[PDB]
Amino acid sequence: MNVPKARLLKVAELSAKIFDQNFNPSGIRTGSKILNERLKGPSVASYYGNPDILK
Amino acid sequence: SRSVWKGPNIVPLPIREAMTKGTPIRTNARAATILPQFVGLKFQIHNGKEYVPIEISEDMVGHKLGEFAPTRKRFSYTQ
Amino acid sequence: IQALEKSLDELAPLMMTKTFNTGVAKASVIPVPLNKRQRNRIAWNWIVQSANQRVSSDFAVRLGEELTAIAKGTSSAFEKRDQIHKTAIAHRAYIQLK
Amino acid sequence: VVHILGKGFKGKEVIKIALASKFYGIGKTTAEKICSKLGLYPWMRMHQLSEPQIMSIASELSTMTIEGDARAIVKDNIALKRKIGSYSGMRHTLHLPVRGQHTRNNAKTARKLNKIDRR
Amino acid sequence: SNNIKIKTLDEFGRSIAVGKRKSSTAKVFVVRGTGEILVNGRQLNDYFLKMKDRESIMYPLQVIESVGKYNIFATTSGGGPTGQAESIMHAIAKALVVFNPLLKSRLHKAGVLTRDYRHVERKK
Amino acid sequence: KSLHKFRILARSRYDHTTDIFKMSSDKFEHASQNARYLHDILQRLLAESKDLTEDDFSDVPLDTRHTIAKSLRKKKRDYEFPEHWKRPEDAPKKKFDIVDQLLST
Amino acid sequence: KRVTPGSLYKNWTNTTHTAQLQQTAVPLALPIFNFDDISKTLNKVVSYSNKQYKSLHHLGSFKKSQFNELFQKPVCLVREDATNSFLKKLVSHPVKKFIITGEPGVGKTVLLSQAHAYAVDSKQIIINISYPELFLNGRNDFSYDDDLKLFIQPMYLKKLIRKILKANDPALLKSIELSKDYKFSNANPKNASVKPFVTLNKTKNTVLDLLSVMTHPHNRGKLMKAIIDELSVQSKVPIMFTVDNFSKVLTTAYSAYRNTENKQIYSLDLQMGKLMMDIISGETKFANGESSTILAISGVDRTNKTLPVALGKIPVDPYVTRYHYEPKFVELLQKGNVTEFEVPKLNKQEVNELIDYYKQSNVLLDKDITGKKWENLIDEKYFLSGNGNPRELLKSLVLSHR
Amino acid sequence: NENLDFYSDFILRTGYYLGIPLTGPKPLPTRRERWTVIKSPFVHAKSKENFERHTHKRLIRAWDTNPEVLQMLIAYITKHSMAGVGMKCNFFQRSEISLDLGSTSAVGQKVLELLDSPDFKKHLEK
RNA sequence: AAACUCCAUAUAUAUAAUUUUAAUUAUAUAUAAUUUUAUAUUAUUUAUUAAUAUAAAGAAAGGAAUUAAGACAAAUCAUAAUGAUCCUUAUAAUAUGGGUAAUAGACGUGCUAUAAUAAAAUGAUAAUAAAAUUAUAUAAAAUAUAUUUAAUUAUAUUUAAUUAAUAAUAUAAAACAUUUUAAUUUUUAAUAUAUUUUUUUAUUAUAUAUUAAUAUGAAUUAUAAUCUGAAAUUCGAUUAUAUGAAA
Ligand SMILES: Nc1ncnc2c1ncn2[C@@H]1O[C@H](COP(=O)(O)OP(=O)(O)OP(=O)(O)O)[C@@H](O)[C@H]1O
Ligand SMILES: [K+]
Ligand SMILES: [K+]
Ligand SMILES: [K+]
Ligand SMILES: [K+]
Ligand SMILES: [K+]
Ligand SMILES: [K+]
Ligand SMILES: [K+]
Ligand SMILES: [K+]
Ligand SMILES: [K+]
Ligand SMILES: [Mg+2]
Ligand SMILES: [Mg+2]
Ligand SMILES: [Mg+2]
Ligand SMILES: [Mg+2]
Ligand SMILES: [Mg+2]
Ligand SMILES: [Mg+2]
Ligand SMILES: [Mg+2]
Ligand SMILES: [Mg+2]
Ligand SMILES: [Mg+2]
Ligand SMILES: [Mg+2]
Ligand SMILES: [Mg+2]
Ligand SMILES: [Mg+2]
Repeated sequence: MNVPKARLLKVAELSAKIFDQNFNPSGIRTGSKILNERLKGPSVASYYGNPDILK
Repeated sequence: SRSVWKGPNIVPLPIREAMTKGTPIRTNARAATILPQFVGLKFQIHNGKEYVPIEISEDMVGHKLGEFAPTRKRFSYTQ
Repeated sequence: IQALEKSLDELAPLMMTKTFNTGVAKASVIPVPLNKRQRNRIAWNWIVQSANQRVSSDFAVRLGEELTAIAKGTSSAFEKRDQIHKTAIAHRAYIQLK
Repeated sequence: VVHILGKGFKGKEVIKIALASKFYGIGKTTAEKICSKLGLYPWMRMHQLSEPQIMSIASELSTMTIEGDARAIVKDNIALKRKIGSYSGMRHTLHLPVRGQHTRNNAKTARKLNKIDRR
Repeated sequence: SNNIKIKTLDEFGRSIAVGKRKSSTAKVFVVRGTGEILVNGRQLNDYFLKMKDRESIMYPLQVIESVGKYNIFATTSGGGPTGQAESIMHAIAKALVVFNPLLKSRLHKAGVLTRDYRHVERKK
Repeated sequence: KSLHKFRILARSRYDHTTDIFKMSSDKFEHASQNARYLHDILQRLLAESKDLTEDDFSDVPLDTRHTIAKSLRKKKRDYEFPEHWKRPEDAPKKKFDIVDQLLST
Repeated sequence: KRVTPGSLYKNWTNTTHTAQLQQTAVPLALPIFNFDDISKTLNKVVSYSNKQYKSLHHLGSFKKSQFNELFQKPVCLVREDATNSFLKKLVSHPVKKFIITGEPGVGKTVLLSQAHAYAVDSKQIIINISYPELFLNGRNDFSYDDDLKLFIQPMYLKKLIRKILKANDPALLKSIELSKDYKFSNANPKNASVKPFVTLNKTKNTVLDLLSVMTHPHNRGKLMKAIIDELSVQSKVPIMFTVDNFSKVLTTAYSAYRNTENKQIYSLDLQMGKLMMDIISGETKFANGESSTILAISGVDRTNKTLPVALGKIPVDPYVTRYHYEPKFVELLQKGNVTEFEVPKLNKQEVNELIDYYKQSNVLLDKDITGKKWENLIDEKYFLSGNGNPRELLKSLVLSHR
Repeated sequence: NENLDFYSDFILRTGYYLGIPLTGPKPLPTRRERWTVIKSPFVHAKSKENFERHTHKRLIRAWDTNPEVLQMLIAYITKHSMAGVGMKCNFFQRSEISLDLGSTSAVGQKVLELLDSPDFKKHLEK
């Protein structure tokens, strides 16, 4: 808490760089969440079973 | 209430023809947000059965077209 | 504690008349004996009702005052006991004894 | 009894609570700021106030939107809804719920209070 | 053959017993001492705020009149204060029988050696 | 000094209590790819920690708030039997059994 | 009205404290507390002297929830590991700055009352702050003083100054002649309209005169600074400054008061907070070498890392939020070299003495006297009290009807 | 549990001959899943039937073994697996800090394509 | 049918290199009770007996499932499935919007409340649980804003660990302690007073109205912002300021 914010920001920025993380000090909404969400299409589209069944 | 940071709910509408010809805009997009450009233009807004004619004023900007085309009839009892 | 048990033993009625719906005719008011657990309930409810007429906001204080007055002889619930015992003495013949 | 801007207060009432209770438009947070601005300690009561301090409260209260002014803002916002013909305006005119509440049952409070000239 | 081996004090003179009540469990270490008790490393008055819970823990020692003759190191987990206090009570009673097996009958008669079976029942 | 800078830059990935630095990755589709990715990050973190020419972050103390939060979610049984309570003289003493003593000879 | 002159209308805790229920207690003849003859009273229950009772009542040494109403007057067990041990350190240690700790109800307040009793006997001037919450809860007036640059609290200061005057021997106060001339505004309703100010000349007036000055509320902060300065410059009489429930100060850095910007006022911006911490930190030095500063914590207050760090019991964690760690208080406490004295729990022999006194006071139930062996009772009550807690011992004896 | 325990016993026998120190099978907490249904097809929501499924778990640990021998164990026990038994294997490989040769998302690509299309470039023009 | 069972409980053995730790546990197997014995009393079909108590041994005190018959031609053709009969450019199929959310009265079932044996704050070396969930995810810590020293609450930024006896949802809550609490002049304040000092006593001021709605209650409503979604108008959730009904 007594650690100057400038010092703690330098650690955050360098740490984010090493760990390939997005450093957004301002907090602007960037949409990064949308880019990271998983694709659920394959699971959703198999709900009713494999269509290539022997008939 | 749509978050302000997302912007208006913009829908495809024929506004150019209504601004160069004065024709009414018939639409079912009741969710559409009345943008400041729409002011002065004439809209025919679906209510599920009919198309209600409404002209947009400056006190309607920000609201949505559906708000001005009631979908139900006033209730009455067989007293 | 000894004061509480003495007060409960003096205030609780020994017997109480109860109406039994025996027969299509009018019910009978027959005196019935009470056990110690049933006697304590009757006397405690009288104490609580008397306590809740006092001025203190705290129930513990009102209860404490009520219990102190009863341990010192003064209580309005002794009238209730006398009226329950009078009724039973009147209906002494209604008892069955078999 | 202490009188501030016509409102009457019992002497024992705490100032920060009394102000948010009798004055339309002033709540708990707003009342605390007024007392902090006038140097009144958090739990000071009305009977303690002097006449110079009673006048200071009235001055600060007269530089705010309260009572009629605050009530007029609500009445004018409701009137605008009716003027533009919005669905919400009709609900106010019909004395019906304006926030999506069901009407098959209940809806008693909306029937008593919902009106263009809302109190 | 039988499945019971005589219980005896351990290398440090301690009698170890486990007790259960509701969802709570307690493992106590009883040794000869002067009446010192520790519950999960904390003072009895700190861990158990209710005096009735403290009185429950002391009852088995009060039956054999040995409240000042033993040191108890009780460890308890699960359930609430009542389950833990009575689980410790049950475990102390079972641990006291090793010091004098002639007092088991008195402990059984007081009811401290009977495992309380009552638990929350899903409504049926 | 480099060990301190390493621990500061790891942030939530370092547990001071256990001294363990743990990082996982499932970003790629194959485990081999993910293994290389973690290895490459490890080399990058070590290089920065061993380059104290500009900043060593010695003024910055280690932050353990993440570890404290984790500890509050696990039950800690950190109490042991008092040593001054032990009574070794009350333990049972092995008895003399002639049969077992005679069966061994 | 529903309330009559003698009706018990308050809650239970206030009724027991205020209803004068000790009147029916039986008078017992106990030895008197005297540290100079502790050998004759060690490990025995003693009453205080008549001179000590008068001073300790004016200081607020006796508090509610101490079962004082069970006995004719409050009594204390002179303990070897708590009372005798602490008082010997107070007479020998050169710094004489202590903070009394221990588990809730262990007897920290009673120990402070025994230190007040010692000071009364040993001709010392006692300044006690019994309940610091009274100047931090925002329930009395406050004003900003430009000359002091502090928020003064006139209502509280008036009560505190009277306590210092009524609790201490007038002779000691009269001995301290004033070192400077002082002028204050006159608020005495007799000559206030005739004399604009009251002057206190040096070498003529004493600190007793200074403690009797009736001034306007806005000049009462300057009267508290003069009193403390006069008592800290004189070397004749030792000054014992005490604060009970000091944990409240350590855990309430920001008072309930708000400035003109609706910002809560830091406790060190109040004169009471600044004065208290100036004496503890050592900024305000007392000329007499027997002056002491005894602080005591209370279990009714929340705990955090402030006090443990100040006492050296745990390492400093810099990332602890300010609401759980106040580094400024730690600096002040460590600058004053405050040392901890942990009040130990009672041993079984001390429990025996207390229960033997309770039997003679007729406070024990009939279930603990008839049909129970004395040794069994002591063992049971030592177990049910947590192995020594005095407060849990009393509750097990007089407040456990199950 | 029956096939689970039998198969676990077989793994221990396979490991012994392969020279693999093995511990277990350690029983892990059984997971219980529950479903409550209404017995009637249409109405009568007052009579409800209970159903459950228990997942039985066992942990077998391998120690002080070379990777190649460990793979032989997994291959053999896979070849002779029992019905209705599943198997997860966590392998732990101790390595050196620095190694030799080591040990773009679809959405991001489409965003770049979309931001270059005329429907977007026509606005980005400054 | 009952029992024999299964669960719970007690105990024993096995398993865990006791850092997947809860060994005070996990879960496989086995054992145990439908308890047993002695004595006195009262009844008996009086004997090798029941009801009772007393003593002794014991951890032992609770549950589930367990099938046959018939009826209401009771519900369901709207979980799906069958006959008959009807529609086949429409009674089938798709899209956009609307409705299922309407409102006089009435009924069922709930929630919140109408204050002092009860509500509100605060409690960081962190009082004390169980059962569940996390690959169509659970989201830590930190930072920023509301917003104030900080905490708290909400959201944003960022996305650590864990696909799990490992990490996360999640420091359970009540309890308990302290403080506060309208009606209540049972209060507060100014002086003086005390051997009740967080307090007592005295004298002044502290309101009027008032069978009544407060610092109880939180319906209704204004404005601003936020969350999910392609979309929140009919018709969603949350927050802030203000509003503060009935009871
Ligand atoms: N030496 C003693 N002789 C007699 N009674 C004592 C003694 N010490 C403590 N007590 C009693 O124990 C109880 C608690 O005492 P005290 O109030 O001093 O404790 P405390 O630790 O200061 O409490 P808290 O943590 O609440 O501030 C009281 O009833 C007190 O009278
Ligand atoms: K208001
Ligand atoms: K509706
Ligand atoms: K209804
Ligand atoms: K373990
Ligand atoms: K709809
Ligand atoms: K309430
Ligand atoms: K929990
Ligand atoms: K009201
Ligand atoms: K909407
Ligand atoms: Mg990750
Ligand atoms: Mg947290
Ligand atoms: Mg104290
Ligand atoms: Mg039908
Ligand atoms: Mg419906
Ligand atoms: Mg905890
Ligand atoms: Mg967080
Ligand atoms: Mg976990
Ligand atoms: Mg907690
Ligand atoms: Mg609470
Ligand atoms: Mg309220
Ligand atoms: Mg009414």
